[PDB]
Amino acid sequence: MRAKWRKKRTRRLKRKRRKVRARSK
Amino acid sequence: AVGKNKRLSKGKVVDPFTRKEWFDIKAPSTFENRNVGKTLVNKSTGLKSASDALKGRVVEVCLADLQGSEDHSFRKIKLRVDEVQGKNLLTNFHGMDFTTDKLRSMVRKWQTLIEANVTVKTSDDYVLRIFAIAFTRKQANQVKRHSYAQSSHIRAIRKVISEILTKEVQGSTLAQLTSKLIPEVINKEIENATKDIFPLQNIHVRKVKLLKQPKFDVGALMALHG
Amino acid sequence: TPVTLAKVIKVLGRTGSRGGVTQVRVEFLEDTSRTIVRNVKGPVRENDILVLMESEREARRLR
Amino acid sequence: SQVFGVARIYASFNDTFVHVTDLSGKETIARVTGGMKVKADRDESSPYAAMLAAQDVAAKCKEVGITAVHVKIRATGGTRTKTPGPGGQAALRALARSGLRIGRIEDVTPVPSDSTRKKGGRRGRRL
Amino acid sequence: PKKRASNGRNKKGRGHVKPVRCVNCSKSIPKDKAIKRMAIRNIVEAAAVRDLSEASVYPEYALPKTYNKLHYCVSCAIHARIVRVRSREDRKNRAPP
RNA sequence: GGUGAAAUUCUUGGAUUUAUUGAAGACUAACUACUGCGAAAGCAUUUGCCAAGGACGUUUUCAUUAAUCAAGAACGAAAGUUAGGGGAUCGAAGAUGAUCAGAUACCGUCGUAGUCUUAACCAUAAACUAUGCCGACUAGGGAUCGGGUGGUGUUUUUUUAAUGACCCACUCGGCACCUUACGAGAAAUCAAAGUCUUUGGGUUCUGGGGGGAGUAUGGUCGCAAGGCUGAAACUUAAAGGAAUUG
RNA sequence: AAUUAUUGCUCUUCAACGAGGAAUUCCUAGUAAGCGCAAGUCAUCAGCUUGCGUUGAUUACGUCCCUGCCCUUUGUACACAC
RNA sequence: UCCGAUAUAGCGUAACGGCUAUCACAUCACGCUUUCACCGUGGAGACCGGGGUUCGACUCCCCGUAUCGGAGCCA
Repeated sequence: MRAKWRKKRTRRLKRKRRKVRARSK
Repeated sequence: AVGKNKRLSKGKVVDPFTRKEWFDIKAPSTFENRNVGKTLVNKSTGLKSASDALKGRVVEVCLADLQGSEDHSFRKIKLRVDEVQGKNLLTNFHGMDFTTDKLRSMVRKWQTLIEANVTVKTSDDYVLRIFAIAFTRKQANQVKRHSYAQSSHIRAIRKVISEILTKEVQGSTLAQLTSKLIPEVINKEIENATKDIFPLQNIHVRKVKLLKQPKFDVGALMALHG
Repeated sequence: TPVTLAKVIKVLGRTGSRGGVTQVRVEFLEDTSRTIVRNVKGPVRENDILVLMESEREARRLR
Repeated sequence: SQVFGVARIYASFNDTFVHVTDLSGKETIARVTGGMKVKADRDESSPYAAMLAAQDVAAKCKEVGITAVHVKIRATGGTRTKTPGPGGQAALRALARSGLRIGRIEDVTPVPSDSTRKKGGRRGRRL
Repeated sequence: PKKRASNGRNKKGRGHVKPVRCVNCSKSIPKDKAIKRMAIRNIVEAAAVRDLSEASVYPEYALPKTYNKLHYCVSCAIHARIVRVRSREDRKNRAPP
């Protein structure tokens, strides 16, 4: 529900897509 | 709560009041009633020297008790034991204080509180911190309800009060200054100077505290107790 | 044994959490013109005389 | 004509302290708390427990030589509630009956000039 | 929708109020939004003045009182049989009872 | 000691408590307000120094030098980051005692980072009055803050004066408040959210049903955390606002 | 038709119960309480019920303290309505 | 080998030689809540073992049992 934790959840996934992508470039 | 202690000794009877002796506190000469109270201490044993443990006690007593009359009812006075001999141990001035309920009565809203302190020393090498408190008052025939001060009267009032306290201490060593607070004469002087700035009711000055002392001067103390 | 006979002039009303205490403005029989309020347990009418072991306990008033 | 002590009644919540000392305050007489007279671990601050504790202080005063007392009522103070506990009044109430003479009742609750911080967090104590 | 014109508080022209702590739960609350109530009772109590005065040296000297100012948060104030709730019309009333 | 009740915990090695001191760091109570200052964030102990600011008074001076603003720039709560100092309280994390069917939550006791400071980043907030700035006009009323004007007014100096504080009247500027609706609005409400179909005073920014989505990608800034800019595919007939009765 | 005695009568047998703990029911005047009678169900069987009469107190003449319910205010993202 | 310490309901725990021994938890029942939790009311459960002292031992002395700590070793 809470938009505070969907912002937090997305930010933690921003880290993952940014860290898994560094393995290529 | 009674049967709750689990362990009383980390490792694993004689009544003490029969071993104690009673004295009587003597107030300085600048007080109406020399009789103050009564204390306790063990006998002067071969190692403890119970006269020594009784040397530095500090007792606080109301000024109404010392002066008899109940006008000076709040006015807490602290007396410090300086010399003991012949079971009439002698005490000297140690500081004056206000009762909490008196201080809280004066502080009411819709009026300005003014405070002022100085660190002026006396002629007998005593060092004190005089505190002064005052409250703005609503002049007669006033309509508005608060009557605050304009934050420049306060600076002028605080400058006037600080100047008065320093001058009124230099020259008064211990005795006349103690006999200056008892008859409430300093505050009457404060009102006279500040009556041209702002009304300022309730100029009961404040508590006073000692900071440091010179050499004992045993003869000076004996000059008070006759 | 100080015993005071006091005669009531007014029944203020019931009081207490469970409504078992009555408030009464009661005058003293002797030394008239000095009165007191006293909690009363049982039923009382106007101009009834009471017995006291304390004369000047002022019961609290709900006002 | 009177031997005067200082009551120094400290009645916080969860307990109540009453212990009379000498005028100088360095020699104490018969310190008994509210948790010494009842075994509940919950009625330590109760008015009944303080009533029993006050009588013991007053009783032991007679055999020592204290016939009058100066009352100094105290709350926890500091950053805590600063209000007297439930047993503060009963302790003062009870010792008057034993025969001690009262004088110069005064509140000695320590009050700060906006001191450090109060425990509980920003959102208080959630209940 | 807006429920109050002041909306909780007395902040018009400050922007910040330097909050104080509640007395029951110790919750942060701005000073203006606080619900300050003053409690000034006698030290002993209203009905106990005999037993202290009956056994009192310095007869009827002052019988002094205790002064302290209490701050509650809105949650603690409502729960404590205080300003609890008023109807929509009576919410506008500001005068004390 | 703590709690609704407890327990973890400290205690005959003297805990809690009382008294006399000493140290450290933080904070600035009560006074404290429908009160003040600041562009906002914000700012509450005394004093000294430095520079700054509004309003008022003005028969002083200049003379249209102005309003709003892409780009660009200064400041920017808390949290967070880098490096020293400090590190008392409280205390994300963590450890424990409970409660619970479970409780890595609420509650209790500890407790690092942090909380304070110096130098440097960050550039965010329900950063809200959810109400851009400037200008003019439209109903009354009292209160208050600052400045000014007048009154043989009151009080105190040396009865007396100039003063200081008050009282009355007026005026400028300000934080606000009360009543009403010619007026507005969907209403709640609003002296502006009024002078808008009888539609045009000047100007900047932003929105175009709801999700996907402030997401993906590309730039740019940042030590990092992240900030700014910012879709499409796809999916849907409702989401949403204010009030009424239950 | 009575055997797990339908009930009535006689004799003998003569058990807990020494006034009842935490709780909880009913009750304001002929009311409570004591006592019995008629009817109901019945071929037989009242320790039940519906009514009736005899004797017949104390304590209130109030309160919202506990419990239950009603009204108002209040919040709502419920309307098949917690 | 010596010295010292420990040994009570299903768990923990304290003992005055004038009592086959209190408690909180676990349960037996009855309670109070729409219901589930908290809370209340009366029991059953116990002294490591064996001897001696004693008008009267859980409790005072001796031995053994199991555990723990510290000390020393010419068959």
